[PDB]
Amino acid sequence: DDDMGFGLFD
Amino acid sequence: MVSFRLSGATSSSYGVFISNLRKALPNERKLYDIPLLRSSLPGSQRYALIHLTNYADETISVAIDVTNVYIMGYRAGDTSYFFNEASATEAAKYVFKDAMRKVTLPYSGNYERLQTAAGKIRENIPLGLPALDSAITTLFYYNANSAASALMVLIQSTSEAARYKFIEQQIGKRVDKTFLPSLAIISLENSWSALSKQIQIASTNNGQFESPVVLINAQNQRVTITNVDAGVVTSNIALLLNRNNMA
Repeated sequence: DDDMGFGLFD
Repeated sequence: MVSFRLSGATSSSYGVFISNLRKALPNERKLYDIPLLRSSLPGSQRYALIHLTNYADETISVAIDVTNVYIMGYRAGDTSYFFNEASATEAAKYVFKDAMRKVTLPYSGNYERLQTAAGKIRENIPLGLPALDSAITTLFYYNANSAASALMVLIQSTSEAARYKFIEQQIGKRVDKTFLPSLAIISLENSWSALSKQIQIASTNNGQFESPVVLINAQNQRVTITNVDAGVVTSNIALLLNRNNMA
């Protein structure tokens, strides 16, 4: 959780 | 059945809202633990009402097609407002029938038309729980000059949030302020039909996509999704549009 969305795409 | 009150809304109460919306959608089955929606239902079973209540206690009822969570139209007091498209003309045979006044919105439910009508791209429309509250208010009084923008807020805070955990969390975290949605959010909205289709295919193709889906991540990078180990499959998408929802 952030706004960096790390690991929620590719 | 599903209702949400903006008065006193928290990140949590918003999550409860979006889990209830998800839960109110029938599914065929799940794939990779992601509910796969029905392609088709009889008209009598195809529509559900979501009720949203602004700080002023004014309520709009929003009709969605439960096979795809597309918003068909909304009702405010004695007036129904339906998108100018065949899907909504059909819904208007089943929902909001005692509405004394029936309006056809001057656009389809499609972001390109909504953006043209708003004179605004989504990347410049604020989101957040207070944004949702102004949307409700705007739509309760039907400002025809502010309605298209407010339909894009509404769409993203229900339909889109329901479809993607990232969208949900990002909106619901803005409890007392608003934010401008990233290209990441937009990408996810644009790509829902294709990603969904690819995950379906992957299910009988050993987890491989047949066709890459290009997303924009939160760093604005173009990233290529080709399989079910992508974060968007395992930790974001929460509903699959059925490939047979249209011919």
